[PDB]
Amino acid sequence: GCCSNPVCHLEHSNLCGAGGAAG
Repeated sequence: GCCSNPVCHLEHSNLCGAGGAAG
């Protein structure tokens, strides 16, 4: 989803982490 995107992943760093919502 959004987490798979570097920009979103950076912002949602604590939200997605390194496993949660792998897309």
